[PDB]
Amino acid sequence: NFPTIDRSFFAGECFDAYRVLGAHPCRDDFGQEGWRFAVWAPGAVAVEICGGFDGWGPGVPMQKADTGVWSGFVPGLAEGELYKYRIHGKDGSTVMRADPYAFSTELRPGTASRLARMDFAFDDSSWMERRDKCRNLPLNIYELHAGSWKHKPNAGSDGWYNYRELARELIPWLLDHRFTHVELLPLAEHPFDGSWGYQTTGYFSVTSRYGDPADFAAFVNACHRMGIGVIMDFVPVHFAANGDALANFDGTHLYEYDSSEWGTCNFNYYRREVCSFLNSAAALWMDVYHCDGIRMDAISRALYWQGDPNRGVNEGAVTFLRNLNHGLNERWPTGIYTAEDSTNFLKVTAPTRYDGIGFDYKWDMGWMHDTLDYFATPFGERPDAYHKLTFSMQYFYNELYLLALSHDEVVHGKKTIIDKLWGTYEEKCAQLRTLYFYMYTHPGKKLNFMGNELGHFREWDEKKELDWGLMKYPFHDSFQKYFAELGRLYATEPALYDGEYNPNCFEWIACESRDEGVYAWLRKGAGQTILCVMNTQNTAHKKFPLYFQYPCAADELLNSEAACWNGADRSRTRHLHTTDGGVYGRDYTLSVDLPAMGSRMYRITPEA
Ligand SMILES: OC[C@H]1O[C@H](O[C@H]2[C@H](O)[C@@H](O)[C@@H](O[C@H]3[C@H](O)[C@@H](O)[C@@H](O[C@H]4[C@H](O)[C@@H](O)[C@@H](O[C@H]5[C@H](O)[C@@H](O)[C@@H](O[C@H]6[C@H](O)[C@@H](O)[C@@H](O)O[C@@H]6CO)O[C@@H]5CO)O[C@@H]4CO)O[C@@H]3CO)O[C@@H]2CO)[C@H](O)[C@@H](O)[C@@H]1O
Ligand SMILES: OC[C@H]1O[C@H](O[C@H]2[C@H](O)[C@@H](O)[C@@H](O[C@H]3[C@H](O)[C@@H](O)[C@@H](O[C@H]4[C@H](O)[C@@H](O)[C@@H](O[C@H]5[C@H](O)[C@@H](O)[C@@H](O[C@H]6[C@H](O)[C@@H](O)[C@@H](O)O[C@@H]6CO)O[C@@H]5CO)O[C@@H]4CO)O[C@@H]3CO)O[C@@H]2CO)[C@H](O)[C@@H](O)[C@@H]1O
Repeated sequence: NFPTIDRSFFAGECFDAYRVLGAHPCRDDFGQEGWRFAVWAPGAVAVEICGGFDGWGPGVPMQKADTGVWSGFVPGLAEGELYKYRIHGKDGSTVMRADPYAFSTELRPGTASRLARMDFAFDDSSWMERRDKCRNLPLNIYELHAGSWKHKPNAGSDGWYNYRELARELIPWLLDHRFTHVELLPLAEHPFDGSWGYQTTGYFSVTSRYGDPADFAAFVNACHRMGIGVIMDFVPVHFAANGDALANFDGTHLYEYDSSEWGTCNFNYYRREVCSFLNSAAALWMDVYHCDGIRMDAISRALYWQGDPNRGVNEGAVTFLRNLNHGLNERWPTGIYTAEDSTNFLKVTAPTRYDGIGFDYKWDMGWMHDTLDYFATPFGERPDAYHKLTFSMQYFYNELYLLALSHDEVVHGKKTIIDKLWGTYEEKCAQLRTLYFYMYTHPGKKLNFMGNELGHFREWDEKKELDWGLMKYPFHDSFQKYFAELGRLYATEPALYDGEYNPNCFEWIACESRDEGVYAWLRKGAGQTILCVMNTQNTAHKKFPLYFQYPCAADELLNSEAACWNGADRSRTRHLHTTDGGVYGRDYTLSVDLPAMGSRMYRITPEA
């Protein structure tokens, strides 16, 4: 007696299809220990369970239910044994395939599925009870590729850390830099290291590059024990086009549309069982591996036909994503669900009830493009481009925006963040401190790809670890300490982390200083006040006036050009007070010395 798929599978409403489909340990009706197998292949005329158990011969015939789910049992197989399905397709094709619901796969280039128990010891119930979407908490995400952060000494695909070893090396770095979460590039199994995980073959198969399912579970458990969250990158728009993975699965276009980019195939959201596959693949990370959220790649290529709103909204994709976010929130309401959509056509982070797509956060792609465009601009041209930086706050409250400098910006000849900036080595270093000052003191949660905190010069290559040797240079060593201090201020100051999405918590102080290239604003989270001021010109400003409506003290919290961070400023004054007189409506002046390319943060204490 084989378990039946829940009817919700055929409704596109199943989030636990992996409890039935795939390979599972069980006893047959005669009490014999073995493994049951189930695969959805409704157009297939025959399917065999194949593996080492009969030396990769004819294998075990599966029985087809009128549901199109094939089932079979093999007695006595051990955890770790290899298997595949031989699928006799509607079109007369015969293809040996990885289990699409495999929980483990041999190391690429092998695709054989491995028998795996998915019963993991977690001791993170405390972490799970405390868990939050972080609307009014620090959310400071370290985006990481698991194969190219750090390699094992004296070895780099022989020199990969196991998930357990990676957790041991990574967690202290995250804690030291006040990162709250690691966002992993997709760990679903994939054949090509250089896809970075974005060309997926094994949606349920945590990649064997870095070890076994229990090793990844141990990674997540370790993060949770130390107060670190884990966000999984997820690829629901398209799958790798490999002929023996998901394409033409039953000898018909089953997972893909019955008729565009890369070596990938687009998922058919009008196929209910495909919606259940993707629901279940997202849920796997939350359920089996206790992940704290999902970042969904390339959502604009799902939302719009050919990724172009002018070609029309894909209403099937919109309903799929609304239903996916609904089901993830029903099961894991304190999970964090994110995407991006540079078209700004649909309301990505509005509740589905108000015709939104129901994501928690949206990457602010406009902020990233406009900010980097600005700091790439020659100093002489910045007065004309002044409002390139103020523009972000005109649309900021339209979505729940997350300020992201991701892996996509530091590859393919685009240059690393520091290498994008205009000027001399010294000017690039000074502006990099001010750029991240701006990122951490602009409202919205934060994401940074590994290497941003080192001031990396070399573009990301997944074949190489980060240039850890950069820390032998004062600039890079002091920079990663400065990055940690931004994290500490962000994590500890309610002005910065509380009420980020409340327009009453942000106020411009200097937003017309075009000639000077000076910007100043208040962050006013939780009734506390922090003044943020940055000079983006290559000349200092003496006693730059900032106009206040009330008299106040200002105590320096951060100086981006301090000796501490290899900066050029030696100023000693950290305590300022307003003078009486200013401009119409703002009768008080706080006068601040601004080093060339430098930023300062002040705690504001109003007079009573
Ligand atoms: O002060 C505390 C400090 O003490 C120690 O640092 C000392 C350090 O050990 C010692 O060597 C010296 O540092 C000197 C250095 O020796 C000089 O050569 C000079 O370095 C500058 C260099 O000449 C410039 O070319 C420039 O280097 C850039 C490159 O231009 C970039 O392309 C990039 O190259 C790296 C590349 O991206 C990577 O892929 C990889 O191939 O490695 C390349 C570099 O090896 O980055 C570098 C670095 O930004 O700028 C250099 C200045 O930063 O000047 C150095 C400083 O005087 O003296 C140090 C002070 O005593 C200790 O090791 C530190 O941890 C500690 O913080
Ligand atoms: O209380 C009621 C009151 O409210 C409003 O005014 C207030 C305003 O909302 C508030 O932001 C603040 O204003 C500050 C401002 O935020 C500061 O940044 C600062 O602005 C002065 C700036 O530092 C100076 O450089 C100077 O700006 C220059 C530019 O630097 C030049 O590039 C040039 O730009 C022109 C450009 O060349 C042209 O191509 C074209 O683009 O147009 C530009 C002209 O704007 O010239 C300008 C102007 O010389 O002067 C800036 C001030 O104008 O200081 C501000 C305070 O003075 O406080 C305001 C007062 O409460 C509302 O507008 C008022 O009517 C109302 O009374």
